[PDB]
Amino acid sequence: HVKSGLQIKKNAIIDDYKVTSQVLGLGINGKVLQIFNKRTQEKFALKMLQDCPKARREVELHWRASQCPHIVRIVDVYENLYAGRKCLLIVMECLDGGELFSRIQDRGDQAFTEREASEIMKSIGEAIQYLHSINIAHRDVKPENLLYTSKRPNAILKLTDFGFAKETTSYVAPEVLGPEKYDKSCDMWSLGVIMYILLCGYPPFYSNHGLAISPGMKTRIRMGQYEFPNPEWSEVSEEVKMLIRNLLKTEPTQRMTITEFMNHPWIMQSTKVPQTPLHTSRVLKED
Amino acid sequence: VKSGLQIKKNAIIDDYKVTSQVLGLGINGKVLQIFNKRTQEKFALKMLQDCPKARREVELHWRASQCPHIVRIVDVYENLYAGRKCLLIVMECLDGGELFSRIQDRGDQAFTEREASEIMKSIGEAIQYLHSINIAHRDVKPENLLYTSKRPNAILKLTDFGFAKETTSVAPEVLEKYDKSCDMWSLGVIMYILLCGYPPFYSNHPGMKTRIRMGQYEFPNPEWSEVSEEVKMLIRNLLKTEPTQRMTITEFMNHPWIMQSTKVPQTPLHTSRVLKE
Amino acid sequence: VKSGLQIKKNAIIDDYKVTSQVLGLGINGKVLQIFNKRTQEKFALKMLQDCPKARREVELHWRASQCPHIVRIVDVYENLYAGRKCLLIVMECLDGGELFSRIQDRGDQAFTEREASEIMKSIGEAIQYLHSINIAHRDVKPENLLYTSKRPNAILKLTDFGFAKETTSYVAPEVLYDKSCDMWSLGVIMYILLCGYPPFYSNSPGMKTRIRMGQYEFPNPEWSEVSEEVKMLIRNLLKTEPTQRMTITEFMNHPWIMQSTKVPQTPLHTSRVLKE
Amino acid sequence: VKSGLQIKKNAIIDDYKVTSQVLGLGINGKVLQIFNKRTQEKFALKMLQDCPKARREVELHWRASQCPHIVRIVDVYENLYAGRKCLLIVMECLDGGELFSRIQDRGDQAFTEREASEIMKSIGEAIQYLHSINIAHRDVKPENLLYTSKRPNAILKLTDFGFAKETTSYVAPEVLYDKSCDMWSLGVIMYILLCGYPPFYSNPGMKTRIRMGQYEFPNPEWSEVSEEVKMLIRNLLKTEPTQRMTITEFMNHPWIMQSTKVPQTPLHTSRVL
Ligand SMILES: CCOc1ccc(Nc2c(C)c(N[C@H]3CCCNC3)nc3ccnn23)cc1
Ligand SMILES: CCOc1ccc(Nc2c(C)c(N[C@H]3CCCNC3)nc3ccnn23)cc1
Ligand SMILES: CCOc1ccc(Nc2c(C)c(N[C@H]3CCCNC3)nc3ccnn23)cc1
Ligand SMILES: CCOc1ccc(Nc2c(C)c(N[C@H]3CCCNC3)nc3ccnn23)cc1
Ligand SMILES: CCOc1ccc(Nc2c(C)c(N[C@H]3CCCNC3)nc3ccnn23)cc1
Ligand SMILES: CCOc1ccc(Nc2c(C)c(N[C@H]3CCCNC3)nc3ccnn23)cc1
Ligand SMILES: CCOc1ccc(Nc2c(C)c(N[C@H]3CCCNC3)nc3ccnn23)cc1
Ligand SMILES: CCOc1ccc(Nc2c(C)c(N[C@H]3CCCNC3)nc3ccnn23)cc1
Repeated sequence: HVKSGLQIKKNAIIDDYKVTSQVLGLGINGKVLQIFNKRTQEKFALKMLQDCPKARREVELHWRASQCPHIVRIVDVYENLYAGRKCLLIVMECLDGGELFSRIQDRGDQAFTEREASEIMKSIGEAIQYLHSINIAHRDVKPENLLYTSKRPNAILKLTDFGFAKETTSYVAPEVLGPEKYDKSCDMWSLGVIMYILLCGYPPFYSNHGLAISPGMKTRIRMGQYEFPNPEWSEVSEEVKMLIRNLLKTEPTQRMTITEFMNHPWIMQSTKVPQTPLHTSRVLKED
Repeated sequence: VKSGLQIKKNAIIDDYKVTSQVLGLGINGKVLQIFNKRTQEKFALKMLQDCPKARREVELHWRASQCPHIVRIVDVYENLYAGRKCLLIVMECLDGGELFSRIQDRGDQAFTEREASEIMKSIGEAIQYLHSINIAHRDVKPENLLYTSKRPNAILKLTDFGFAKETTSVAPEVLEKYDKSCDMWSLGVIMYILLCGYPPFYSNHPGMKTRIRMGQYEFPNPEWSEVSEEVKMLIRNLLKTEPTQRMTITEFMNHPWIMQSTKVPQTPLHTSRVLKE
Repeated sequence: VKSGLQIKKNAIIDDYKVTSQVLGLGINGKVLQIFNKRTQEKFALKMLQDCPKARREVELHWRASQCPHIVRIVDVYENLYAGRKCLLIVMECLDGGELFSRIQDRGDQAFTEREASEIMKSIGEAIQYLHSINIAHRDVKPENLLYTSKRPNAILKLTDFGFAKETTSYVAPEVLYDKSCDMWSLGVIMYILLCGYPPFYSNSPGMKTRIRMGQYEFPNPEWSEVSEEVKMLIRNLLKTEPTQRMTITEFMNHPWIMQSTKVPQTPLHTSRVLKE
Repeated sequence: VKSGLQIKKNAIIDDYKVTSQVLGLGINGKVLQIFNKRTQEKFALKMLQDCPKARREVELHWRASQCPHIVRIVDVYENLYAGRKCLLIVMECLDGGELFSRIQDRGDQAFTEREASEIMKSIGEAIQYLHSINIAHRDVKPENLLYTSKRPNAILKLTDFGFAKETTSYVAPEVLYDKSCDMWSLGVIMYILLCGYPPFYSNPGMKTRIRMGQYEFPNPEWSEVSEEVKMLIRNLLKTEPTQRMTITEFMNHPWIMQSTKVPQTPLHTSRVL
């Protein structure tokens, strides 16, 4: 019930971890680097920010969310001096099994099934449900930020990267309590996009000639123009399509909420959803 | 066309046997029974210190008064009391007690699903009038729904306009924001309670505040088991988290469960047991 | 890729036989007929005193003209008139009358729900083009829906961009209301189409009430044989909460607008009523 | 030189037996007793939602804590609770009850004037420390004066710093209203001590009688109570804030400074109370 708060360490991180001058330099350059504990040889990941207001917010919000085990665990935070400047060094449990879609795509010809889609969506949404229950919107939930702990077949999938996260707030109706300004609802848009990609292998909005954002692509996003083409959507439920339809709603306030998402039959009873085979792994493997 | 509000300036005791000590509780913010001098018939008195809010309250409540589902104001006095200018509102006396406490005093016949609907239809009548003239009540809770008398044929009325606001300042949007919609939230909560006997959100011992914010609530068994998905869906539309997703009072009033109370089954509810106990 | 608006600055009478009387008329917001001099072919003229709002309209109308369900601008002129700079707009001449004028020059042949559907899809096509290039018309009423001619294959076009606005400054749309009232308008027009009078109407502070409140029914006789699928669709377009309203994409993908040849040919009181 | 405040970050439950039945209660204002895990010794717990207001309280209170007439802060935790961030303040447990709570239980006529003086000296010493480090408590009311133990000479202590403000950022002092609030309150309290009811009350015009500063020293109650005291009270209760004496002037007031020399006449306080 009561959760310990963030103690940012001030000692040098190289005390506790074999950090090189090499990786450390890729770190400020945004790279996320694998480093090793020196007591144990256990491996971890290091993300490096320059101590600034935004960086502080990231660490604080991520620290809160770390309680939930579908979110990547922060082991320690350092505030050290590097290149004269002061910066935050975040050490996480190392997620080593790769990005969500990489796993799926490199696995043939073991089909991905709709049921694996549902299980995967059930656990992302659990993470989002936790974040919204404490008034954080992640606001950057994309495939690049969902990684598997290990290649182990039972690896668990975790949400990463909180540099866009925001506190959603500083007979009584809910709005009466806090601002309604809607960052929580784009986490919901994002679930929609991931769910969509999981069932077919490609996103609902895309570029043809590819692959940067198209002006065509932006219009289609803004219009809300997408379809459920054959061959890849033909065995998928109408119930699943309707669910994607509610999440990809253009009007944010028309969008389903995480509580409604989690109570949806398809999410709530993954283990009952058919193991209908999908084109996801082929489409994905085909790049 | 209805009459404007005329605040009477002469001392209220010119006209009502008002104790000086009723006046003393009156100031604390108590509604008090008082009597006419000619008629010797009983009325209700609440007292406000004259200020912009009180002026707003009398003003909005007065306009609302045309609706008979709203407690009637007999007249309004502006008197000096304890040195200050302050507002004295005389109302019809609502002698029936509050919505629930009535419902829990019971045992003869069964409080049925149909009684719930008829009740929700009349609170809805009140709300629909308010909103149609661009006032939002904003404090529609049970303690503000009183029965006229103790007769079975008592008529339920809405009270306390201390939080009311004008929502006003072709597509309907070209001709307000979020005030009207919490009246509908409230209708949701009240309707929920009318059907089972407890509220949809509650403290079991910040959880409750979270559950409201997330919109986590059940339709638990046993007591919700006889209620249809139609009624469930209507409550779901009202308890919507995002205000703009909520039903408007016009849609509510045109919902078949409300519009056709007649046609709704007199199936027994657990409301009265739960409430008593 | 299509060309930009090149506003001509030469005297318009160099090109069209425009009389001083029509210029005077056209100054008063009347739309007038003129003729090319090379060709003697027929056109429509409307005159705005040049000002930033007049400039907005021309700029937006030009953009939308790309789409053939929008009246075509053929030339824009900036000339002096009464010593004031002003804009003269030459459009394709729409000669088939207003949408509802044609329907009520019918009886007593049927006007069916299916034809209703098709007309609606037609207007919808205009609105879809606008929105997708971020323009809201904001004046979609019946008298801005004129037909090209009275030939059987005349097309219905949207006119009058005097209230038009740019709606504009794994990523949500709200990142990359005007449009939503266009859609309230589709509902009004659709509602009228299916029965022959408006959903809200004069009876005026009382009518502003009925609008704000959403107060309208689907009375009989006239709505009795009309399909529930339609009534639901109107119910969404006419929603009081704008964000609750359906979008133009969602409108064009609706089975009633999409698959017309499975909306029944059920006859409507529309022409009979429009007449009376 | 005393140590600064070292807000701990580990679960408060690593150290104390904070049954989750207390959190949700303590989180809305209740002060709950808890126990140190290793010593089982009991303590009190106050929980604030972590904000600048809250952080101000802990800091000012930590500073006041060196004065043994302020309740002592044992330590302060910062923890996530229900995903919100909040400060957990662990104090020495004051288990003797509210100052007046005890005086009630006195036997009619037992509580003396000499006692009242000794108490006011005692409350007085707290105010004096606060003001001398530029803190004004601003909520010195009876329910914030609690007794340590129940022992006969258990020491009385000022609690609750939720309203405390720093009264600041040949020379004249002014060249360097909040403290004067504290001195009014010593006045009301001193008054209650001597008769058993306040100078302002109802049987409201009570907001006029304060503004007008109209109160009496009614008999039978006030009849044998000295005049130098009545006069002390009349300064403190001055309507005009600048007219009130300071805490230094109060600590040097003979009735305060030399309680020894003040006679033990009985008051109707207990009975009345
Ligand atoms: C030799 C490869 O070195 C590795 C090995 C494993 C990781 N793990 C990982 C990586 C690659 C990482 N990459 C983030 C980069 C930014 C987008 N989201 C993914 N973030 C996290 C957070 C916790 N671990 N983790 C990173 C680098
Ligand atoms: C039937 C539609 O087929 C298409 C046609 C084109 C694309 N384009 C494309 C594809 C195939 C795509 N695939 C990503 C899916 C998620 C993993 N990374 C690859 N991502 C993007 C981003 C912008 N476009 N784009 C995708 C699917
Ligand atoms: C013994 C007579 O005491 C009475 C008798 C009847 C009433 N009636 C009543 C009462 C008790 C009353 N109470 C409000 C108090 C504040 C909460 N909402 C209800 N408001 C109104 C408005 C019109 N009447 N009425 C009040 C007191
Ligand atoms: C049996 C369902 O579980 C619960 C759980 C908690 C409660 N709580 C409770 C109950 C029973 C309750 N009941 C009142 C509802 C309004 C009319 N008078 C009774 N009001 C409130 C407000 C906050 N909680 N709370 C009641 C039932
Ligand atoms: C005798 C010729 O008179 C005509 C003949 C045809 C037209 N055509 C027409 C007319 C009558 C016209 N009238 C607008 C007037 C303002 C309301 N919206 C319709 N607007 C347009 C735009 C393109 N053509 N067109 C106008 C006048
Ligand atoms: C069954 C209700 O019948 C009525 C009664 C009155 C009206 N009023 C009216 C009617 C009948 C009406 N009829 C047509 C005028 C020509 C364009 N389409 C609508 N237009 C307007 C515009 C403003 N009001 N109004 C409409 C329908
Ligand atoms: C639940 C156990 O019962 C106790 C036993 C002792 C306490 N002690 C106490 C209590 C009751 C307490 N109560 C505050 C409540 C708010 C008014 N000021 C006094 N404040 C303090 C500060 C230091 N201790 N202490 C509180 C509760
Ligand atoms: C000789 C006058 O005797 C009275 C008569 C009435 C009062 N009223 C009253 C009394 C007796 C009073 N007594 C409390 C004093 C503080 C300790 N708890 C008891 N407190 C308050 C607060 C507001 N009024 N009020 C006090 C004294």
